Amino acid sequence: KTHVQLSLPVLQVRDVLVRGFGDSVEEVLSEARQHLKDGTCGLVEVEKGVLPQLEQPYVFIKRSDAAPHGHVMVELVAELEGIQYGRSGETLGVLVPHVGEIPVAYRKVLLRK
Repeated sequence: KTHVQLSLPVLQVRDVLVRGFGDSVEEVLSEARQHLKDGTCGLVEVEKGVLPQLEQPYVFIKRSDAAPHGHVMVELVAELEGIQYGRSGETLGVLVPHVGEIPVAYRKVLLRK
């Protein structure tokens, strides 16, 4: 399928143990997509002071359209030293590996895959 319904655990930035997906734009997008498929991807909501506590390159989920079955349609955009790779809508959050951190909420998304 071109889209997959996912429910992403929303993590507090100070709980996150693995603060990024890797070392290049291509690697972080690759790893983000693998973790999304494997159910091992969390979401951190972006506010003042969050991104400097995480590792670049960043992988964002961004709203791709204006929401089937409660699931917002999203796509991935990476960022490294202020340059984004991809073009999309509003940020829903930054993706990180999930390694068993307790979430505060779930974010239902339809991921363009």
